[PDB]
Amino acid sequence: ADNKFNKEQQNAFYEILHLPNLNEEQRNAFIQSLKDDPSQSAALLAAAKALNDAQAPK
Repeated sequence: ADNKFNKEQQNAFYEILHLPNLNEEQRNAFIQSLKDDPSQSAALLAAAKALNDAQAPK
């Protein structure tokens, strides 16, 4: 990763990609949005994590 995702961007990408409670649609949407804009990777990460926690099976 270097041309699209530098470091934290790629990390956020993987984190979202590997969120256990994040369903296909959500994850793919966040991943697509991050693929489109790696700059707001942190925003998308927090959003996706919030979603992942929101859908945390309890």
